[PDB]
Amino acid sequence: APSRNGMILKPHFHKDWQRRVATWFNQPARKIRRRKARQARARRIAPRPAAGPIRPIVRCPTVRYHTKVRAGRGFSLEELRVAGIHKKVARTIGISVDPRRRNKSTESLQANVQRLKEYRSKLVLFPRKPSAPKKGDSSAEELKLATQLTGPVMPIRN
Amino acid sequence: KIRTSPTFRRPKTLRLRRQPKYPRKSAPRRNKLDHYAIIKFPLTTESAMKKIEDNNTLVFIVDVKANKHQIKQAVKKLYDIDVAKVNTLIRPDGEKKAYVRLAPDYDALDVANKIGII
Amino acid sequence: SSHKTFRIKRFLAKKQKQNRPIPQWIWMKTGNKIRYNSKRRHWRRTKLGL
Amino acid sequence: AKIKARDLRGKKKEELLKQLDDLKVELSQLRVAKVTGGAASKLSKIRVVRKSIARVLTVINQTQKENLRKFYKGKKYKPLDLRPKKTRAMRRRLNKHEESLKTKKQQRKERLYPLRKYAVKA
Amino acid sequence: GAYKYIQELWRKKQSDVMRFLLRVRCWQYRQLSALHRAPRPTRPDKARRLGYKAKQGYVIYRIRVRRGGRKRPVPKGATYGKPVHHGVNQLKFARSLQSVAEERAGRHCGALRVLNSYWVGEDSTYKFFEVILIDPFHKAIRRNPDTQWITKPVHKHREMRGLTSAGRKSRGLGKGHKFHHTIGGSRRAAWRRRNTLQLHRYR
Amino acid sequence: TKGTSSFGKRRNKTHTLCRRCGSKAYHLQKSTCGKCGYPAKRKRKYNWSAKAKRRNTTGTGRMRHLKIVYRRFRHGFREGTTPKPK
RNA sequence: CGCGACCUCAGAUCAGACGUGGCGACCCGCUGAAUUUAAGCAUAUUAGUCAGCGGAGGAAAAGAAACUAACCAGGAUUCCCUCAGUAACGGCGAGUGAACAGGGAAGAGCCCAGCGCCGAAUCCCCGCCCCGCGGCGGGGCGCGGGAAAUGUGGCGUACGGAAG
Repeated sequence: APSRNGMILKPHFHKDWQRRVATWFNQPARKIRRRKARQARARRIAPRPAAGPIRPIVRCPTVRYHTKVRAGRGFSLEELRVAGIHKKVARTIGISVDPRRRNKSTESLQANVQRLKEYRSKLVLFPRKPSAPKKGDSSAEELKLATQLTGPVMPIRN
Repeated sequence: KIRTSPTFRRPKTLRLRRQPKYPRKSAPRRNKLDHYAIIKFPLTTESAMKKIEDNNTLVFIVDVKANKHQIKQAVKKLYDIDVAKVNTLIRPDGEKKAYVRLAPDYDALDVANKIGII
Repeated sequence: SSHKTFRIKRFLAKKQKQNRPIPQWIWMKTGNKIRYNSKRRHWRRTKLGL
Repeated sequence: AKIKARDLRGKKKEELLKQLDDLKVELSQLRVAKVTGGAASKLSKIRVVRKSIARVLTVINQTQKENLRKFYKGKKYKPLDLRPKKTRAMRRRLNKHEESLKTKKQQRKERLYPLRKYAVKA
Repeated sequence: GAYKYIQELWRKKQSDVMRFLLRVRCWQYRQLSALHRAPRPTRPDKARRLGYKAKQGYVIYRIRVRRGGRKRPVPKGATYGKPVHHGVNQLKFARSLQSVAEERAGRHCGALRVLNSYWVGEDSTYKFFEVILIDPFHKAIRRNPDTQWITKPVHKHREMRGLTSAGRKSRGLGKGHKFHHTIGGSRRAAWRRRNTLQLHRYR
Repeated sequence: TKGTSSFGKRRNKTHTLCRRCGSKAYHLQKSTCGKCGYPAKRKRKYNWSAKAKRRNTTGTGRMRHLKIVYRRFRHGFREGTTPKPK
C-alpha cells in the first residue's frame, strides 16, 4: 500500500527469481582464468601480434555514432584487391577478411587500402623452413627484431 | 508345382551354423565348484557321530549348488570309497548338509578315523 | 510357513546369523566404540518385514 | 612351505596343477581340524594355505592369458577378453588413422595457403 | 542432368503425370506397415540435396505419421483448471509431422543416426516421409572425413533434440527481428538470461 | 468391526521382494515393483521425491566397477603395460 | 514346363559390428499445471514455471545472414556491461517487457546437392605374404567378391565458378 508522495514503482520479483540468482564470486577467478589463457595463447602465437589480426577502419552506423570510427570484422574483398592481396593468403599473414562488407565510399575504401599498405611494410615474414629463406620472406637482421605487439595492432584513433 | 493347400506357408529356407572368426571369451572358465570346494567339512556333532557309528554314513557340509550326483562323485574321488545313496537338506543356517550313506563294504567309523575326526 | 521358497529361506538364513551378540574381544580394541549389538532382532517385537 | 610367485612362473603347466591339488588337500585337512575342536597352531595356518591357493591359481591364470594374447597378437579378430578395455565411449571413438584423414580439398588449403610465422613492427 | 528435370517435374504435383504417381504410390504405402525399410530413395533427386550419397551404410526408412493435429489427453475432455486450459480438440502439437516421422525412424533404428527426411505422399488419414538414416560404424562413413561428423558421440539422436532440418523449424530460430525470443542457444536459453538477476559482487 | 477385528484377517501378502531393487514392493497380482518397476526396462525414479532419489543412486551401493574407473582415469586408462621389475 | 536376369519383400545360433540401461548440476527437444497476484474473479499474472516424457555432452545448443539498418552505414554465433524497467504488451487494471547501435570477452571459418567435366578416375570386404599398433592401421598380391550410371570420386558453392 502507498503511504504518501512515493514513486509508483514495479519490482520484477513476481516469478521464482531466487532459483535464478547469478552471483559474481567467479569474477576475480574468471579475470585470472581469461588472463592465464590470454598469456598461454600469446606465448603460443609466438612472434605474432598478441591481440590478433588487423581490423579495418569502420564507420559506426546510425546518425548517433557516424561521427566515430571502430575496428571492423575484417577487410572487404575490393580493399584487398586494390591493395593487391589474395583473400585466401590475407588470413595466413594476419589480415582479417569478411566477404559481407560492401564499399559504398572511395573515402573508407582508399583509407582501408592505405591501411593494408602500412600493414605489409610493418609486417616481418619468417621462412616456413629456418634453413631455407624462400623468395617471399625477409632478411635475418630484420627477423631478430621481431617482438609480440602488446595491444591492438595499428590502433584505430578518432 | 500345384497348390493343394489354399494356405501360403513360409518355405524351409537353408540356415548355416556359427563359423566364428574368433571365440567370444578367450578360454573356458574353469570348474570353480571342484571335488574339494564341493565338500566344505564333516559334522563332528554328537547326533552325526551317532549317524556314523549306528547307520554307517558320513555327515558332510556341502556347497549349496551341488547335486546328490556331484557329492557321490566327490566323496568317491576325495576318500577312495563308494556311496550307497546321498540325502541332502539345506539347514536353517543356509548351508547344505549331506547324509552320505556309504556302501556296506566299508566301515564308516574306520574311514571317519581316516578323514581325521575324533 | 512350513512351505518355503529357496529365496525366502535364504533371506531368513541371513537374518538368523546377523541376530547374534558382539564378540567380547571386539571391545578390547584401540578405536573401540561398540557396547552391545544395536541391530539385534527379536521375533515377538520386530517382524523382519515380508 | 612359503610359496612365492617368482619361483612358480618358471614351473610347468603340469607342475603347478599338482601343487594346487596338494594345497587343496592340505586345506581339506585344516577345515576338518577347525570342526574336530582344537589346534590353534593349525587354525592360523588355514589363511596361509587359502592365500597360497590364490598365488598358484594367479600364476596358472596369468600364463594362460600371456599365451592367449601372444597367440592372437598378429591376428585381426581376437576374443573380447583380450581386446583393450578402456571406457565404452573411448572404444566407440574414431581410430588414430581416421581422425588424421583430411579430404583432398582440405589438403590443398594446407598446401597452397600454409599458416605463416609473422611479426609486425610498432 | 536428369535431376533438374526430376526437380521441376516434382514441382508440378497438380499435373496428370504426378497426380497418378502421388496417388498410386500413396495406395502402395498404406498397404505397407507404419514403419518399414525402403530399398532405395523414392526420390533419388531430393535425397541428393539432403545428403544421401548412394554408398553402403546409407539407409532410407519409409515411415507414415497419422494425419491431423493433437487433442489433449485428458479423461472425458475435463482439464480441471481455468477456462484458458479447458481447450482439448482444436490444439496443435509444437513440432511438424515430418519431425514426428524422423523421431520414430531414429528411435526404432537407435544404432543408426538420422540425417534428414522428405515428403513422398499425403492422404486424408496419413502423411508419408522417407527418412535418410546413416551408419556411424560402417567404414564407408567412418573413414570419409566430410561425413564422419555423424560418427562422433555429439550427434546421437539429432531427431530427438530438433537438430535434423525438419526438427529445427519447430524451435523458432534464425537471425533478425522475427527470431528475438530464441536469441542465445534457444527459446529456453533466451528465457534464462532475461529471468536471471546478475547480482554483481560490488553493485 | 472396521479396526481391531478386521486386522486379524490380514494373512495373504500383496508385495514380495523385488529382484532388481531388493525392496518389498513387488506386487504379485499387477506383477510390477511399486519402487523400481521391474518388468519396465527403465528404473522408476520421479523428480518430486529428491529424498527417494538419494536413497537409491550412485552414492548408495559399492560402485564395484565405477570405483576403479575413477582410479583408472587419473593415469589415463592405461592397458597392457606393467612397471619395470626389480 | 524349364533356365539365367533383375525388382521386391522374406528366413537364418549366417561373417562382422552396432543400439538398449544408468547418472542427470549444467544443456537440447517436447508436454505442461494450480497454489498465488489482481485485496472478489473468469482474460491476464503465477508461467512456458513445477511435475511428466525423451535425447545428450564435457560442455550443450547457437553459428558464418533469405541479418541489422535507413548511417558518411555495420557484418556468423555465444557471453558480459549498457540500451532499459525503455519501445511495446495489458479487465491499458494487477503486472509484463525485448531489440538495434555502442564498449568489451573470444574471434575462424567452411562443405555439399544442383549445374558441368574427365573411360567410376570412387568405395566396403575376403585370401596369402610383409611391417606393425592394447585407437585394426601401412605396403603389396590376386579374370577374388560386392556397392555404385536410380550416380561414387576429383575440380567447384553465391566471397562467384569452370574451361581455353
